[PDB]
Amino acid sequence: VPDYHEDIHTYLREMEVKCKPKVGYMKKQPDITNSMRAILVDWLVEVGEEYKLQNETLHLAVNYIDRFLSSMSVLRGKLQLVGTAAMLLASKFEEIYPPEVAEFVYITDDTYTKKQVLRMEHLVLKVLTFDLAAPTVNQFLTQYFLHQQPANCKVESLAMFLGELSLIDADPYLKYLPSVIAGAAFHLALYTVTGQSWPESLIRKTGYTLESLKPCLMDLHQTYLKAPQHAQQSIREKYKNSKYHGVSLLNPPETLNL
Amino acid sequence: PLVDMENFQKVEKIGEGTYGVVYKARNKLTGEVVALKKIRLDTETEGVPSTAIREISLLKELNHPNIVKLLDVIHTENKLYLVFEFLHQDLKKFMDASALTGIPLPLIKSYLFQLLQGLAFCHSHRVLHRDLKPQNLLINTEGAIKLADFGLARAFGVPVRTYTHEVVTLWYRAPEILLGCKYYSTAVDIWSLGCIFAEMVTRRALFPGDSEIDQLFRIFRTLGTPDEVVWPGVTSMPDYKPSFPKWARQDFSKVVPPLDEDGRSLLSQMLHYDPNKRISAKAALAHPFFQDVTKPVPHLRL
Ligand SMILES: CC(C)CC(=O)Nc1n[nH]c2c1CN(C(=O)C1CCN(C)CC1)C2(C)C
Repeated sequence: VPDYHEDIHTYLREMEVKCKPKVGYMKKQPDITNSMRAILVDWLVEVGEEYKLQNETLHLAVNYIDRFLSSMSVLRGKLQLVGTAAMLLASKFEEIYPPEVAEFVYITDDTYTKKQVLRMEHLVLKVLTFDLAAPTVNQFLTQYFLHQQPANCKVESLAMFLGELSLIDADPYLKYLPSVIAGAAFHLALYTVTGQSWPESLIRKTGYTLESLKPCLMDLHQTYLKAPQHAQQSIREKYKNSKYHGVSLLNPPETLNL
Repeated sequence: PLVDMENFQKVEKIGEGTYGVVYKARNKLTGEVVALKKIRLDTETEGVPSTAIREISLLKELNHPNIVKLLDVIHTENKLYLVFEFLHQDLKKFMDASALTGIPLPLIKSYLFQLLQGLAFCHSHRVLHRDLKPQNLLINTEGAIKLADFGLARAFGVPVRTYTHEVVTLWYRAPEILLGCKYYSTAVDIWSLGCIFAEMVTRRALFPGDSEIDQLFRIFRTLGTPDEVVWPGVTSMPDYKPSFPKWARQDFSKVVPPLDEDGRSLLSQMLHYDPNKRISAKAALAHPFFQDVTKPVPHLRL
C-alpha cells in the first residue's frame, strides 16, 4: 500500500493513451505481416531468457517496435534490426546492467554489424523522440497485484504468462489498452487458480467491470486455449519452469461463466 | 542537427566530469542563455549511454518549477548535446560560501519547501531520483531551487532493484540500502533530503562516513541502533549483523540545535528508520514547519 499509488495509476492510465501504436499499421506496411512480427517477438522472448533480462524489458521493446512500425516502412530483412535496437534501448532503460552491443550483434548471427545496430538505435530514438518510459501490461499487473486476497504466487505467475502471450499476436491485441489486457489476464489467472473473479476493490480502482473487460477476456481465453497449438512456443516453454510454478501447464477452464 | 549547434555561442565551461562537460552558452538568434551538457560517444562506442537515455526520457515527462527544464536534445554522429535552462549556482558551493554567516533559516525553510514540491512531483509520476546531493541541487538569484541530474533516475511502475555500483554517494545513502534491501522505494529520496536539511542547518554533514560500515555506525551512533520494535525486519535483512554495537539514540535537540520543535519533528519523520513509516514528500509539505514559509533571495557571491 504505497503513498502515490493512486496518483501513479491515474498517470499511467493517461500515458497509455498517448503511447498508443496505430491500430491498423500492419496493413499499410508494404512488406511485413503480423506473422513475421510474431516470429520476431517470440525471438526476443528467447533472447531475454538467454541474457536473463527482466520481463519489463521485453514488454518495453515490443512497445518501441509497434510505435516505430506505426510510422516507418520497414523491409523484411531489416525487421530484426529494428527489433534488436528496440531491445538494446529497452535494456538500457530498464536493466541494472544492460548487455553490451557486441552481444546484440552476436545474437543476430552477424546478419548485421555493430555499426548498423548503433545507427538504428539513433534512428529509433529519433523516431520515438526519446520517449521511452512507456506503460506496459506488467506495470498495470504490478499495481493490480496489491489487491490480492491473499497473494498467490501461482495467480501472479499465470497472469504474467497470459499478458506475455498477448504480445505475440498484433491481432487482436493491438486494439486493447495495456490496462485492459492486464485486467483480463488478472481475472483469468485468478479464476483458474482460485475460482475467484475480478475483485470489487479493482472495479473501484479502475472503473473496469467484468462486463467491460469481456471482449478482451473472450480473446484472451481463446489464446490461452489454443496456446499449445500456436506456431510460437518460446513463452510456454519459459513458463513451465519452476520459477513460474509451471503455470503454462495448468489447464484453462473450458468456459468462463459470464 | 549541425544547423542547431552553430546557433549556439559557447560562453564558458561551468562543469566537467566523467559524464562529459557543461558549457554556459547563448542562442545567437534569440539571445536565450542556456546550459549545454555535452556527452562524448566515441569513448566506449557503446551507443547512447544509459545515463542519457534515462535523463532525457524521464526529464521530458517532468514539467515542474522545481525540476530543471530540458530544452532540447541535439544528436550528431559523434556528439550528444542536452540543452538545459541555466542556473547560477549549486547548493554545495553556496553552503560552502555561507560557512561564516550560515544560511538564514528562512531561506533554508524555503529551499526545503521547494525541494519537497519537486520531489513530490517526481514521485507522483513514478520517478525515483536516487542521487539527491547538494551538487545536484541548483539555485538562481531570484530564490528558486531545482532538482537536477537525472542520470541515475528510474521509472518505478515496476519496482526498482538494487545495484552495487549505481548508488547515491555514501553520505546521503539511506540505511535500508546499506543494510542490503531488495528494492528502492521513494523513502530513499526523502532520507537524502533530510540529510541535506540538517547540513544546511548545522553547517556540517550529518553522517560523513568513510565506508559503508562506517556510514552505518555513524547513523546508529546518532539515531540509535535500530531494533525489531523500531523497524520490523531489521535483524533479518541481508547485511545486518548481530555483532552490531547497540547505541542509544542521541538527544535530537543536540543534533540540530538551531531548530525549533516544528523543525525537529519534521526531520525526525524524514529520518525514520522503517522505510514504510518514513514520511512522504506530499505529507511533509503539509507539516506545520511550513506554516510561514516565504521566498527569500540568497546572497550569491558570484
Ligand atoms: C556553475 C555551477 C555552480 C552551476 C551550473 O552548472 N548550473 C547549471 N545550469 N544548468 C545546468 C547546470 C548543471 N547541469 C547539469 O546537468 C549538471 C548537474 C550536476 N552534475 C554533477 C553534473 C551535471 C545543468 C542542468 C545542465
